[PDB]
Amino acid sequence: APFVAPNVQGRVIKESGYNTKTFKPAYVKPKHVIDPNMIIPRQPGEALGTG
Amino acid sequence: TSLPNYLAGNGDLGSWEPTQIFAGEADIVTEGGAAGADIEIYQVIAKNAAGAMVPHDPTAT
Repeated sequence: APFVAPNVQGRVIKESGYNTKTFKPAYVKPKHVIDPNMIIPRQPGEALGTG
Repeated sequence: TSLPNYLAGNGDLGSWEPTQIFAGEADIVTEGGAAGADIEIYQVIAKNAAGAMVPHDPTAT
């Protein structure tokens, strides 16, 4: 705080302000198609000969 | 500072006077600034070519 001889008026002190930030999200769309070509052949845990 | 006085004499302690400075009701506006010479109490001040507070003196070049 400023030093002032006790006759004179005084000193005035400045101040500060604000800031802002904004954001927007991004959009994600993965997918799969399923044929009969993917369903039919053998999933690995299945016995030989007859599925 | 050491020995006391045993003699007889008189002396004064001082003489106060007031110092009245204001005489009216205008606003009283101040700012502090940097000086550039020796300045007494309640001396009228000017400003030299650089902005320093030189005490007032007419008849100057």
